[PDB]
Amino acid sequence: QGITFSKNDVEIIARETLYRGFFSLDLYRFRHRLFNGGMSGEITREIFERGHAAVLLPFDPVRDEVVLVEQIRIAAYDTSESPWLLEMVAGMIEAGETVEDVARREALEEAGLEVGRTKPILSYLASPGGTSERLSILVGEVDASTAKGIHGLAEENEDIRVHVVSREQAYQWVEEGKIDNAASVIALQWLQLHYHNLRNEWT
Amino acid sequence: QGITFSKNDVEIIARETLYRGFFSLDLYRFRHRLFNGGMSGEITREIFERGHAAVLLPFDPVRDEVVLVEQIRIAAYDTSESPWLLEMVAGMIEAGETVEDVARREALEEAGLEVGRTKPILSYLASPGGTSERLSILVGEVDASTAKGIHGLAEENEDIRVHVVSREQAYQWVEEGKIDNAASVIALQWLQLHYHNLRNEWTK
Ligand SMILES: Nc1ncnc2c1ncn2[C@@H]1O[C@H](COP(=O)(O)OP(=O)(O)OC[C@H]2O[C@H](O)[C@H](O)[C@@H]2O)[C@@H](O)[C@H]1O
Ligand SMILES: Nc1ncnc2c1ncn2[C@@H]1O[C@H](COP(=O)(O)OP(=O)(O)OC[C@H]2O[C@H](O)[C@H](O)[C@@H]2O)[C@@H](O)[C@H]1O
Ligand SMILES: [Mg+2]
Ligand SMILES: [Mg+2]
Ligand SMILES: [Mg+2]
Ligand SMILES: [Mg+2]
Repeated sequence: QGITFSKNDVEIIARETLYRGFFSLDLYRFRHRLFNGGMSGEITREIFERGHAAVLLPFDPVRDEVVLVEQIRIAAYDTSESPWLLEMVAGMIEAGETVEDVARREALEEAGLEVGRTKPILSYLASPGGTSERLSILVGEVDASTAKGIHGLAEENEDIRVHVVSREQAYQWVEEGKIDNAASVIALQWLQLHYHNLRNEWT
Repeated sequence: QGITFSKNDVEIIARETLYRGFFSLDLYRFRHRLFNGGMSGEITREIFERGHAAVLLPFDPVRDEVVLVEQIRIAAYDTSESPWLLEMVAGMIEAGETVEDVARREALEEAGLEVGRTKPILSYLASPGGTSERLSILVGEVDASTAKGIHGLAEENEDIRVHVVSREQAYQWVEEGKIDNAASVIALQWLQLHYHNLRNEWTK
């Protein structure tokens, strides 16, 4: 039957900026209905506010190939063998921009790729106990033979290497833990569940 | 093939805690190798530090059912129709605890569930451009006929309702966007790809 309560059932009293820099950390102060029939007291939660993202799975349906991008993610350092990760094309959505416009711009800047047809995959909350970030994933039709080399915007300290693999190879890398960031895991699991119909639609 | 550079190829010059409360915001300052050769200059990144988590997908292989937990996640408010989400059992890992230890404890606290066997699913970085958080997912064998009621630790303002649905319904809710938090999407997509073998393994 689904969830129990709606926005009618919670009041955000205030939000307090705990840190303001490139990103923000806010204290949300709120009350909400309880499953037992009552109202909570005032609850506070620290929430990391960093905007929202567009993610592109670049899929070549003729060749059954996936384009990955490699770059350092320093936050991965403490729990990973290397901070260089294999990821999906992705970037932050600015005010007034569409998910698909960001995906196309990032595909060109990060992988030198033009994108043909697109379809939505899924839009997800990265970690909603502590961050508001939502990421909207699209699959985009590409010619993987045009995906190669070193990209990224140097002026933003963005250094990116393109890798092309077969779809099955990419999914094996997920199973083995060689690809282990949420956006790429979600996109490539979706692709494993939908590739037959998608290849038929696009060929 | 695979990735190009290792930990030897980056120098973390310093870290600085910019805010500390329940969680922390750290500034990492570092230099790293470039693909075309040479080292970068000094780069700084703001990183949300909140520790790491264990996640449990409660699956009943006899009934082909999943147990979901519902609770408010106020951070979902601004981009969702409701901040109450349908999710996996999950909790933070404290020092010296294993993923499995935490998953089993949270299954009891959050859903009243005893867990039989467990198997690893995947361990993932939630959003590694801006947070260090890693979540390690297990699938856990449960009797979904025992899953009911309101749970959570009230001392922590944790109010949780249990829901039981078919695997197929849970997956359709992923496809429809009714379940849209990363841990649940990853776990339920994994289940959709592996359930036939898993049910055979656990009903022998
Ligand atoms: N943002 C916060 N600010 C302050 N206190 C908090 C916060 N989050 C939790 N607490 C306190 O800590 C207690 C337990 O936190 P719980 O509410 O069970 O969140 P989890 O443990 O399932 O989060 C685990 C994962 O799933 C989620 O998606 C997260 O994003 C993680 O990825 C609460 O009772 C609070 O008092
Ligand atoms: N933590 C940071 N601190 C400071 N500056 C930053 C930080 N992160 C990025 N910049 C600056 O912002 C610029 C690019 O940041 P964006 O638009 O987010 O690119 P992306 O791919 O990183 O984020 C998209 C998500 O896609 C994937 O799914 C991951 O989850 C990613 O987070 C860089 O020039 C940096 O200088
Ligand atoms: Mg990017
Ligand atoms: Mg970019
Ligand atoms: Mg929890
Ligand atoms: Mg808990």
